[PDB]
Amino acid sequence: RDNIQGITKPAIRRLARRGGVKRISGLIYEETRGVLKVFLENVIRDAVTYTEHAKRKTVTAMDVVYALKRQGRT
Amino acid sequence: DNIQGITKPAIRRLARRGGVKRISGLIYEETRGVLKVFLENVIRDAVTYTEHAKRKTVTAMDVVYALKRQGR
Amino acid sequence: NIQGITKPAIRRLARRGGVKRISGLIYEETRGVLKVFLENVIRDAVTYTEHAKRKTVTAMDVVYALKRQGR
Amino acid sequence: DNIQGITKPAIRRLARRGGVKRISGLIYEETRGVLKVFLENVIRDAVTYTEHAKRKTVTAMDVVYALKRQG
Amino acid sequence: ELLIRKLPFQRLVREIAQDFKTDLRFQSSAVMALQEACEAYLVGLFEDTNLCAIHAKRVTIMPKDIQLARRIRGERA
Amino acid sequence: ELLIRKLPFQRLVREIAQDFKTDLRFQSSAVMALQEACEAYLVGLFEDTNLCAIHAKRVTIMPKDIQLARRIRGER
Amino acid sequence: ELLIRKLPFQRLVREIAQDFKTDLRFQSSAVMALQEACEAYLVGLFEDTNLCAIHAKRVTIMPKDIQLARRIRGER
Amino acid sequence: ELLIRKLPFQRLVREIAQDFKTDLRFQSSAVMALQEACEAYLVGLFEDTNLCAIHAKRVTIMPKDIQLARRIRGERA
DNA sequence: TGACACGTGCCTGGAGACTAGGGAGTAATCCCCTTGGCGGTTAAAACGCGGGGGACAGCGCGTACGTGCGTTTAAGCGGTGCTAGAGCTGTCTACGACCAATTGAGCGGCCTCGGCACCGG
DNA sequence: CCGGTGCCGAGGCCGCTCAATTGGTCGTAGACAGCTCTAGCACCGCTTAAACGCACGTACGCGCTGTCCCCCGCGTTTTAACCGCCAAGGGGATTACTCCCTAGTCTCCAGGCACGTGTCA
Repeated sequence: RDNIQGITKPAIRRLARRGGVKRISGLIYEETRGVLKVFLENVIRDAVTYTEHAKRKTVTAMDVVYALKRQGRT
Repeated sequence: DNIQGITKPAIRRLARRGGVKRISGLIYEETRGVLKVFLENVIRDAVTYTEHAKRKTVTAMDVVYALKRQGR
Repeated sequence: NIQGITKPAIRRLARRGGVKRISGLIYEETRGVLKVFLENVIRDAVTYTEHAKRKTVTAMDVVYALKRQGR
Repeated sequence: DNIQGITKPAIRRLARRGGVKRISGLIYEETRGVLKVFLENVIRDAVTYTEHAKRKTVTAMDVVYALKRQG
Repeated sequence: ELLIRKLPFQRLVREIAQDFKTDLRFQSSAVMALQEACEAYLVGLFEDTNLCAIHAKRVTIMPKDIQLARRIRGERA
Repeated sequence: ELLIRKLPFQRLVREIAQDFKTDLRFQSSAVMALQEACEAYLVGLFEDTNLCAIHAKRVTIMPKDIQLARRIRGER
Repeated sequence: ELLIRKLPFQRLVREIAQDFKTDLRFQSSAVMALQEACEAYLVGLFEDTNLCAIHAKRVTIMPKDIQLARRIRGER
Repeated sequence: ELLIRKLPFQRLVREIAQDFKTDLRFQSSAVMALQEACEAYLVGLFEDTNLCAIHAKRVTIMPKDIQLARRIRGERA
């Protein structure tokens, strides 16, 4: 199967419960996954750019923090 | 300011190279604004690369990465 | 003062924004919102002026101030 | 001829949704040509992706990847 | 254009500034910049409020819609 | 939704595909995906052509306007 | 504690990275940092969607709520 | 050869850089790289503005031409 | 080996195409004030060379430090099936609230002048 | 050691949108069955959080090398600004055209869906 299916339904439900959501339509889960997938892709793309500038083969914690820092935080 | 160093004959020369035969007086201020914005964006990214490498001298590679990451 | 932002002016802005029907209580609400916005922006503008100590606010200073308030 | 199945009123409706008030008669042939070129290019890439994967069934992901990589 | 009238806007700007601080000088090109920015901000806010109103199966925009827009933008409200 | 009929579009897409490769089949959601993308592309192009037309004195859009829009976009 | 598992999340992150650049090794504190940021983002998105839902006369969240929240946020 | 002088360009570049972080020193090949890229961008923009002007049955370029070119290209204006 | 995909077929109501039509946008033309283009010229910012000097980029190299596969398990979280029960909604009655339209007006703006504040040439 | 601009304050004729008013139409608040679908409970399952063994690629810090960027002297030097004469041109108004949106009538086919047949990972 696909890796996107590894973020299971009960995990997203738990996140929503912590977010104060009481009832969830069945179609929310697939919708949430798409939004999440886009976010991760974008962030990691920047992270690898930083890695290449340092001429390294190991993505470091600092690479990720800078990527997150640069993309608009709101 | 230093934005005024982009003189009128220089912008005219760029326009001549671009095939422009006649140029309105208002072009110059418009061109300057566009140019300034471009510079700001690129340099902002350039300095970010410089800071990541913990160096104090902006390198040619910093600029190339900034330019690459700023699409047309 | 705040009453100089008249009801038909706010209506015109809303028409340009695509609004077809407008509740009567919006106008007073909008005025309050506007006042808060103005106060905040001007506070920063004067801060920049004092840092320069020129005591005359430069038009370019305000544009940068306005830009940084927005983003 | 299958290009003629994209009827004039359908393109007009798309253009109406695009906010145009008046439409020249010569647009239709021009629009058809542009559409044909677009389709050819996209499908050409889609099949290319399919062949690289050594598959015989074009999948939804192949098209999505083709569209993404074509801007 | 669709701009607010200069003199009442200027009077408000001078009045509010007088409350923030005393004896400051404000030039003409400074106020027009502030006014363009203010009207652009208000028009955009009215666009989003309208989108929230239409979302609520209504046609008339309400004050509570504006308050939602300011809440979701992350502004102190 | 979609602004072009399903069956004639499918017939056209399969015909064009036949020249690239022989004996291929397409899924339904794949064709629906292509149509959303195609219609979005054409509507946006029609938006920009209209903007170019409005820039000119004529309110009516012309074939030469589309070619300018596509040239300025960098497609050709 | 984290509300999303570690190993499936890591596998997804590594899969996506494989397409941008081959032969890459991550770091543990890097993936945990990325995961904290991602989960914080989703929790926040879930707050606003819920706020949009409560705004509406309904009581449950809907797909249109997520899409409304993201347009007004200015992300899409 | 370059159509814009190095030193006024360099001074402007340093001024903008000075607001992000102080005490930064620039490299020669870095400024020349920025200048080649900048002039190439402007020359191309001048081509597109001119193409829009000629399209409009005019002879000279207008401010509205620059603003139109940037919107159709995909920049924010 | 099994569930999705392709080729035929009935029938209707929504959709496509042609023709009569007419007026409003499009196209050619002219004046005219507006405004870039060339030229003369001089003075003020610039380019290249070298002293001269040191913070700093880049390379060599040693180390340990986390990276990754591998193996055991086990139990806690995840998928599936049945269920009682909470939840979305269209039009019902009807109620008020903004939209349309008319008028006197008072502040918005232009034309003009006396006068103060101040960093700067 | 004075100054030029720019705002402050005032006076003034015009002038048009705004507050006030009345007439009017439609939209939202509540519900209630019609119909829906979702969390909870019980069974069964499977895979990962751990966890050292094992082998190890390399990130990072210290030291050596050089190296080039900064600052000033400089001089000559080359071109940018200001202004007047010259001529190219954008635009509003006038006049003539033609074709594209409305609308009616004739025609036409896309899909539910039902059936049958086929295939590749």
